[PDB]
Amino acid sequence: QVQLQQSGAELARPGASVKLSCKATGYSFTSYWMQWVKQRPGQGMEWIGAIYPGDVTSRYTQKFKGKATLTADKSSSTAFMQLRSLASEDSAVYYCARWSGYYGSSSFDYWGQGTTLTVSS
Amino acid sequence: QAVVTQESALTTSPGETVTLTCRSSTGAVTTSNYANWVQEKPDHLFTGLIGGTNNRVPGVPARFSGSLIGDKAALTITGAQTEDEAIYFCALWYSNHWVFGGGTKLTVLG
Amino acid sequence: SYYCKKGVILPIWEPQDPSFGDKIARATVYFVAMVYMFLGVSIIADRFMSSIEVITSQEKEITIKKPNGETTKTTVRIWNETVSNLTLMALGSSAPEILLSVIEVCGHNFTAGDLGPSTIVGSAAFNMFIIIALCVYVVPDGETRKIKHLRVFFVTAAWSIFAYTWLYIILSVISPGVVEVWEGLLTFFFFPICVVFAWVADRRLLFYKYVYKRYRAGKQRGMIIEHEGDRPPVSKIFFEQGTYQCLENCGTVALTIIRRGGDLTNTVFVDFRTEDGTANAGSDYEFTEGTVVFKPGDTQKEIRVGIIDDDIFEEDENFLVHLSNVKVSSTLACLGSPSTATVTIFDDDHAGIFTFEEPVTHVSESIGIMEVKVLRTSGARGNVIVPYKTIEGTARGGGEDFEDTCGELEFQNDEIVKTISVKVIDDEEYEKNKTFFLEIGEPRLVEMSEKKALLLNELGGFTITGKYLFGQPVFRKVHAREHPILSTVITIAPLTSKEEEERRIAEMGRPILGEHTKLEVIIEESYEFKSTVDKLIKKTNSWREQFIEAITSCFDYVMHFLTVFWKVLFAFVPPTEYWNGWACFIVSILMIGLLTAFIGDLASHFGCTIGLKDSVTAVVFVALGTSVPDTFASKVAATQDQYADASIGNVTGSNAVNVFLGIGVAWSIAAIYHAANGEQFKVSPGTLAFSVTLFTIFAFINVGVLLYRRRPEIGGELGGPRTAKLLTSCLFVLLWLLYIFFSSLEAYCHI
Ligand SMILES: CCOc1ccc(Oc2ccc(OCc3cc(F)ccc3F)cc2)c(N)c1
Ligand SMILES: [Ca+2]
Ligand SMILES: [Ca+2]
Ligand SMILES: [Ca+2]
Ligand SMILES: [Ca+2]
Ligand SMILES: [Ca+2]
Ligand SMILES: [Ca+2]
Ligand code: NA
Ligand code: NA
Ligand code: NA
Repeated sequence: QVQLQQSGAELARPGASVKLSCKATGYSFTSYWMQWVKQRPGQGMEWIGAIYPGDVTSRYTQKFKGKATLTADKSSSTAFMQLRSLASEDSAVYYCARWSGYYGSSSFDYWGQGTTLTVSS
Repeated sequence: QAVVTQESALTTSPGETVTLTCRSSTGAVTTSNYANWVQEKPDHLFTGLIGGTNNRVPGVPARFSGSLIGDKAALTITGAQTEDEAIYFCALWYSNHWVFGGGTKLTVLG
Repeated sequence: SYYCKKGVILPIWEPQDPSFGDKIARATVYFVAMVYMFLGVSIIADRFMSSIEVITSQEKEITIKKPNGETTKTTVRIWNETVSNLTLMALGSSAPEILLSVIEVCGHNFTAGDLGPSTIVGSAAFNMFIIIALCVYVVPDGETRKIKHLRVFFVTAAWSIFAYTWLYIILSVISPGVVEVWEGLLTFFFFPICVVFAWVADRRLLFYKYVYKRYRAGKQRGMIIEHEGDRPPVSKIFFEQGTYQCLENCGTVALTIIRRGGDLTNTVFVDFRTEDGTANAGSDYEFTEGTVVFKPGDTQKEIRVGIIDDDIFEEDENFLVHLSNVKVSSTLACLGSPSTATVTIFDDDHAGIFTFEEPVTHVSESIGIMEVKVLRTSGARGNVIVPYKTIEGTARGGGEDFEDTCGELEFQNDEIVKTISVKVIDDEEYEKNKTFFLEIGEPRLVEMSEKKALLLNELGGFTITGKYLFGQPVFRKVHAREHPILSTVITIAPLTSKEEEERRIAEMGRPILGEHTKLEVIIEESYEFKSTVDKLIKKTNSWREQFIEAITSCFDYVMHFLTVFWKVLFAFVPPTEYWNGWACFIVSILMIGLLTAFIGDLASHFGCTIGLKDSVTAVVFVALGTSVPDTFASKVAATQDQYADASIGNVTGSNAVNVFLGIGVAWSIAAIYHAANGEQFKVSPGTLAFSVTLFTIFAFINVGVLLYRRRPEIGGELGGPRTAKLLTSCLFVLLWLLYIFFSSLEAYCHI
């Protein structure tokens, strides 16, 4: 009964910063990796990064290295992704996915319901 | 920097078999690309189906299989149901990042 | 004395003390009858031991697959060679000594007799010296047998020697000349200590489940013995090279300036100075300035530039070293070519690339522990945690075909290999093809310097470690499973776009996975077991078979007609297949009890006919005759095995159970019986006192020589070089001849 529950729809002004949460329940949070993935309509999906909350180890793509910051709160079993210097391209839907840490298994086991972020004025 | 390419859509009837293709820009898809197939149902319901080009997630129906055909990864659905109408994405593991495919809008007539 | 007491079974030959010719006539009858009984006991004790072998062996059904439709079905028995199984086989062959002492006490109205205690102490000398000497020699020339388990050998051999020392204690030290009730029981209760230690040693001291298994054919029809094995023109000044190469950890790079041409008998002055290229001064190399003086008759001078080591990954970088201001004291010397050298620094701070050696590996089910190497490639910097797990394939293993294992491998700094131990369950299958998988996960760099944590942008919690690396304090990442003081932890946590480039290269050196991240392990059947079963099937109603086998080359005829009476008589013993070896066990121990009742009488009347003492006739004759079952058990294990544990341990196991059950039970029954009458149980200590001390003195020499043959010049306890092989055998036979000769004289008061 693994469930990843995310925050609600959010609207932010351009040039601001925003924090997105994904609370994981039903499994050992600190022993599993968390994938963060971005979806835009007509642009497929882009893999933002991954975080291991046990050591707070991180993986990112070069494009999202400065743009996204992945943190963890293992006391409340939550993973956070913070976007800074928001622009028009950032209006998207963001997902968190469980990964066991092994590449032979699926890297995107259980997904969150998705949090939509709108950057407009 | 690589671009993963899929067919725009696939159209089948219930009970038939369909094959979905994952092509890599840099060359031939290998076992070091760890081809993942995930499924998007309507209203943003995402499910991870296959990882590691062969391994199938527990709880996924047995009709979904992953394989390597020629120089490209492939998802084979044998006896496709009407509930399998979805959008299927393929993720390929390069040296330090995941690249996702365009997504095949697989539709099953009903 | 010449007067003979009436035995348990045999009547007194009368009249007593008849003549001198009649003593020769009577003693010949008693000696030949006693030797014929010793021949009979060895036959029945062999069958008694084989029944014990079947009781303690698991029965397996072997399917033999064939290309044709018909596949034959065969049933075999596997007898595990453990200390607990071998202490029962050492118990089985010691039944003649154990039963003779009990029968002699109870048969003769619970009075201590000389024959029983002396044949137990005298058996120890024959076992410890003669049997071990024979086991040294039977090993083929050029082959050695070494005691692999030396901790077990020390504990067991001390306990067997203490058994004969403790026998002296109760007769001479504590209430001398009398055996008390608690003395008799405490002697008996040392026997369970032997049993529990055997069970403990198999579980924890030996780890018998996880050793490499070897299989040999047993002496029975379908028995297979499984044991442990070994797991398989003016002068000019210019640089020598013009481009120099170095690693980052070199410390200093060597540059050779050369003055050539002109006249050497002169003084030349040249300045040098480093200039930044891709590598920057103070961060990648030490800034260096100086002036080089060329003496008269001097041509080349070496200069050294310091290379600053660190922990961070970098690409290949270079810096420039120039020459300028050529001068001559008191034109003559000029600046030649090449006037500038380029030193290129090769970094070596990649955290590693982890992979398996091969993608598919084949192991046999008898491997015990399999070790899978995980390699670290192209860099070994920092501490890296590599998770791993086992995945079930065809081999459904949760203890069935293997034991599930998972964890994390921690590669230390500059460590390039680590192993994974997976426990493979041995099932004795004739044909097997099972598959399971072993996979390694994403590696994580858990330990690094502080400046590397800035460049990797690590946002976790770090505890400062006492270790130092490249002159900087070393920080270690806090995991969630660890609970620190929380004051110990440190959170290390507009860039100029040159520092941003510095971070990007630094992340190129983080640990990653290699070519083979998944291992497919194919468990297969043992070649040794498969060949062993193939040996059986080539050469392999059971009541009828024993009688046909009883009656069947001139030397063979002599042995056949000698033992034909015994073989036909012992063919009425039930076949071992009935009642899972217990039908043979009950009848065999009854017949052993019957034939050692006769041996006790035949040896008793033989001694008093010619005046020989019961102490002497037990040590020389009865002790040798009842250890014939022990000699063949040790001899087979000496040759057929790979180590000397089973061969020597049978000698040690026999010696312990001889005292603890043979004397412990017999003197417990006698002491309790006299205590019920309010009377003491008196055993004369003088005869047994000198025998047991002579044994222990001679036993330490035997144990000392066995430990001395562990040197590489000899190589092992058994076998070894032929010239040392005879000297060890002749010494131990000499110790036995010295023992039985000195003990005979002390019996007759000749000191
Ligand atoms: C304080 C304990 O006293 C004891 C004294 C003697 C005892 O008898 C034996 C002892 C060792 C034996 O073989 C040793 C051996 C065999 C082998 F195949 C593999 C590894 C081994 F180490 C056999 C009999 C016992 N059991 C207890
Ligand atoms: Ca006493
Ligand atoms: Ca450097
Ligand atoms: Ca540098
Ligand atoms: Ca470096
Ligand atoms: Ca270095
Ligand atoms: Ca076994
Ligand atoms: Na014995
Ligand atoms: Na014996
Ligand atoms: Na004996």
